[PDB]
Formats: sequence, structure tokens, C-alpha cells
Amino acid sequence: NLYFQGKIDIHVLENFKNYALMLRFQKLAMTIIAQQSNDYDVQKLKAAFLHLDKGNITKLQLRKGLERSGLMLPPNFDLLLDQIDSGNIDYTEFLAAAIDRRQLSKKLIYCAFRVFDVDNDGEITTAELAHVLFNNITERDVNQVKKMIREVDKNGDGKIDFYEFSEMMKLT
Amino acid sequence: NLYFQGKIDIHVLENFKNYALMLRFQKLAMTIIAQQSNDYDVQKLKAAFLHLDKGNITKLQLRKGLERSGLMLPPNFDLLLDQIDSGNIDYTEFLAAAIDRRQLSKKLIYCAFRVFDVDNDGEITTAELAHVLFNNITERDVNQVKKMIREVDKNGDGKIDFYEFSEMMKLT
Ligand SMILES: [Ca+2]
Ligand SMILES: [Ca+2]
Ligand SMILES: [Ca+2]
Ligand SMILES: [Ca+2]
Repeated sequence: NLYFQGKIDIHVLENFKNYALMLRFQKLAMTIIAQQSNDYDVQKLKAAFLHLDKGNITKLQLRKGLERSGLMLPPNFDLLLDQIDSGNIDYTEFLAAAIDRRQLSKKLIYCAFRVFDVDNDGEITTAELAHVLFNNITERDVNQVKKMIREVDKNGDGKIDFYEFSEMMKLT
Repeated sequence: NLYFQGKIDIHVLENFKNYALMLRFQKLAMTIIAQQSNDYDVQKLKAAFLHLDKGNITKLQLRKGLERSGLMLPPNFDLLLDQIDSGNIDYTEFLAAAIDRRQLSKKLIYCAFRVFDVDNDGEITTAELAHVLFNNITERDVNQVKKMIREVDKNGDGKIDFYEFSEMMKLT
């Protein structure tokens, strides 16, 4: 009964749940990278935004932090800023956007990895990852994570090793 | 003069401009994919949100459209929704999030490509792409686009062919 089979097809919600959690995963990872980055030109910006700040500052405050660091902003800056995020900005997200992901160093990527690999055994397991993404976690929570890693779990072992995490971060 | 050289290093803004425009690029592309998708289970959701709607509806309205289509929402739906986007939602973004990008068909990807390849010669050129992303475009606009495609322009010819666009969309 094709009509019946279609009416009970749930793949749309599956895909969405996976996408949403993968997004959270990557944003958490980039928050750690942005914090640990040894690129001084990112660090000073981070420092400048923290002395204005929660994690949240107005876009006007972000522009000022940039300008006061010695940068000339392009005429369409505001339009570019809208693409990444009521006139306020998560500045760490800006900082993440300012880091070239294809050129991340192994050491910097490991700083992020280490945080998800809580027991430090070299594998981000479902329960470790669920912990990082949701930490009073439920059964349901752990299983949503287990489904989300399928795409980046290249060897099919149900865990994320460093190679897989790295691939995912360098977007390749 | 290392101190001087660092003070005039602009790479942070470069990376950000690239990231922001690449994000716009991908979101436009997914808007077209979501609109043309032959997956009926996406189409009906699209139809249900349009009869509630701008492109914008409340998250409560999104939940209702889902529920009224026959779906049971998970207990943490609201938390998952926050990851993708004052209580309102761009529902096309939801629809995009519900599509598995690794499994996009060649025909569906081409529907998006065709829109950026305005002259239909099989190449998305800088000026074509700038047109799609910004269409009274300036000189500056065209050049920001030219810098942004470097990462997905695999053969270095300054244009995006279908293979490169496809790779970019399927996130691989
Ligand atoms: Ca571990
Ligand atoms: Ca694995
Ligand atoms: Ca063309
Ligand atoms: Ca090319």
C-alpha cells in the first residue's frame, strides 16, 4: 500500500535531527578551536570582544572591537555579518567564521577532540558525545547521537576516532 | 618588523568574508533544492508551511504543520530546532535541514546549478555568482565572490563547473 507506506515514512524528521545535532557538534568543536587558537590575530579579537562583554555583544560593539583592533571594515560588512547570525552577535561564532577550517593544524584539532574524548582513549563514543552535546541526559538523547555520527563514522564502528573527527572539521 | 607585519595582517577578515559568502551560497542552493525536491514527504511539508505563511512562521506554527502532517515530534524537538534558527523560523531552512545532502541526485543538484549558471554554458563564473548572491552590484562585490570560490574551485580556473558545485553540495 504505497499511500500507506508513504504516510508512515519518517525520514524527514530523521534527517533534520541528524542535521541539527551535527551542527551543534561542529559549533561546539569550533568554539574550542577558537578559544585555543594560537593565531594571535584571532586571540586579540577574542580578548577585545571579552572586555566588551554571556558570549553576546551588539553588532555595533563587534564592529567597534574590530575597528579598535586596527581593521578597516568593508562597506558591506553588515550584510556579511547577517549571514552568520535582534542586533546582537555570539562573537565566538564570528571568531569561528574567521578561522580557515581546511588549514587547521593537527594540534589545534586535537585540543577540540580531547574535550569530546573525555576518557582520553582516542575514541569519541556515543555516550561521550551525548555527554558533550547535552550535558540529566536520557536514553533517547544517547540514541539520537548514535544516529547522527553515521555520516562521519567512516569505519562503521560506532565511534569517532581522531582521523574521522579531523576529516569532519577540515570539511574534508 | 614582525610586530608591524602582524599589525597589518588582515587574514581574519578575509576568512570571515569567505565564510559568510560561502554560507549564503549554500543556503541559496539548498533553497532551490528544497523547492524542486521530488521527495513528496518534503513537498507536503513545504505546502503545509506555505498555507500557514515572507518565508517566516512561528516555531509553534512549524510544530503544528508537522503534527498536522501526521508526525509525532520528539520530546526535545524545540532544542533541535534552536540549532538551525524571537520564536520565528525560516521554514525553507527547516526543509533544507530535512534533506540528506550526501544523497542528492544529479538531477536535483542540476536544478540548483542551472540557477547560478545563468547563461547555461556549464560554468558558474564570478559575475554569474555575484549576480545570484547580491542581485546594483559593485566592483567590490564581484571580487569578494572571486576570493570565496577558491576553496571549491578545484581546477583553479576561476569558475565553478558542475562537478565542483556537486562536490560542494554533497559535502564531499
Ligand atoms: Ca574515549
Ligand atoms: Ca569510527
Ligand atoms: Ca555560465
Ligand atoms: Ca573550476
